[PDB]
Amino acid sequence: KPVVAIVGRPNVGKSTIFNRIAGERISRIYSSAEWLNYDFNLIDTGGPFLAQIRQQAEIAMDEADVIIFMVNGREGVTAADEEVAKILYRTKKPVVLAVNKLYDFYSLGFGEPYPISGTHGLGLGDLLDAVAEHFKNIPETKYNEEVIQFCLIGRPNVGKSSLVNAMLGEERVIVSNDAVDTSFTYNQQEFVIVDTAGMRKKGKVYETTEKYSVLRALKAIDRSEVVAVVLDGEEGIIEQDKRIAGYAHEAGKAVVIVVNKWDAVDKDESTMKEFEENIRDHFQFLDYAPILFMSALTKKRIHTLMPAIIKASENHSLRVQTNVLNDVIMDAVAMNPTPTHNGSRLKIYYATQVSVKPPSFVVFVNDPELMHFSYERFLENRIRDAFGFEGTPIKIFARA
Ligand SMILES: Nc1nc2c(ncn2[C@@H]2O[C@H](COP(=O)(O)OP(=O)(O)O)[C@@H](O)[C@H]2O)c(=O)[nH]1
Ligand SMILES: Nc1nc2c(ncn2[C@@H]2O[C@H](COP(=O)(O)OP(=O)(O)O)[C@@H](O)[C@H]2O)c(=O)[nH]1
Repeated sequence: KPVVAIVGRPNVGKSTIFNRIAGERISRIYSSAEWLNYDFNLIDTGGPFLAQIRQQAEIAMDEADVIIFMVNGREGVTAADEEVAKILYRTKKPVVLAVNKLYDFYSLGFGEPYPISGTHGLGLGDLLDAVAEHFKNIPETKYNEEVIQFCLIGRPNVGKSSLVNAMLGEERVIVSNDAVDTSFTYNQQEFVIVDTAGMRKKGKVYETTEKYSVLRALKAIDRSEVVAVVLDGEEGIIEQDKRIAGYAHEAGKAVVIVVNKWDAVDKDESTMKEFEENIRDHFQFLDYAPILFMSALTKKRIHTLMPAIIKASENHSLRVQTNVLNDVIMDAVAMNPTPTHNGSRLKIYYATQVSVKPPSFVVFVNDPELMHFSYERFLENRIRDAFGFEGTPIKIFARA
């Protein structure tokens, strides 16, 4: 059922690898070969120069679930490879880099390069393990790449339904027309609110436990790119809030924090700043998430919600330029000497982004053990200072 496509410039070994991993034609779509302990289909993306590559790459992006991006290890990273990379940056779908005929290979921006040969199949196992890892994550409900998917999570009666209705009643919104989701456009950009049916579960059904609701909310998070954590401004923070937000964070989702029912809070001039500080104290892992105060009832600041979801989604998807990234890391090291360890100092050689959603970075070092968590946080904050990344977690991995 999973679909795999091989993409790259001419003469990197695509046919050779394709013919090896493919079995019989289905009816172009081929099933995977007998010798493979993986079950999946292959799509042939046969079809100027840039125009022809783009044609192939876009077919893969539409029809496949995982893409193998193949380069030629004998010819190094060519300018034409860098061009294919740029096209492939346009997809959210998993891309695995295979370096055939066996760096700067990390410089392509897709993380670990998998060395292979089409002669005697060296490296194939590891490559196929890496592709197959993605299968479990393939979305059950698929939407066009352009659609931004988000969810609202929060305890019962916080105002999720009311926020959604307040949000959808805006002049900028056109509600459309899988019947669990709600589709709409906002400034003509397409959005999906994941599993609105679960919010409307009440009125048809009694809630006799929250355990299934919690688990259903986790599924909605898995399907979303942005998660709006809605808190009740009247009752304050509770443990269930921390737990579901922690899940979102660990799942690498973009997060926006929404304080609803602000109309009902007895305010002085510092009631908002105190609430904000109370949130930062209870959700110490969500420093990147903006906090929004609104009222679904009076509509106060309702108009700020969609722009915050857009911004978090943008930052979640943000791909940085490598040369700039390295300048930022060297500036960081310049201002703050690296940790030492009984005579051995951490040295940083090179940094690159390896994925998006969330933004993930690899730092090439001396030895990863000398990279302490506190220095890692420091690097993260310097990256945030230079590029923004408001609304999204980021990941930093040290490698030797
Ligand atoms: N040395 C070596 N040559 C290869 C390997 N894989 C493919 N080739 C050769 O490279 C050329 C391009 O192969 P092909 O599969 O047509 O690549 P495509 O143009 O990307 O489909 C052919 O002459 C192949 O015989 C490999 O692993 N090692
Ligand atoms: N005062 C006030 N009440 C609200 C607000 N939003 C929702 N409510 C009320 O809180 C209750 C629960 O709202 P609902 O949208 O069903 O919350 P849900 O369980 O998260 O969907 C309803 O009686 C709403 O009218 C708000 O901004 N201010």
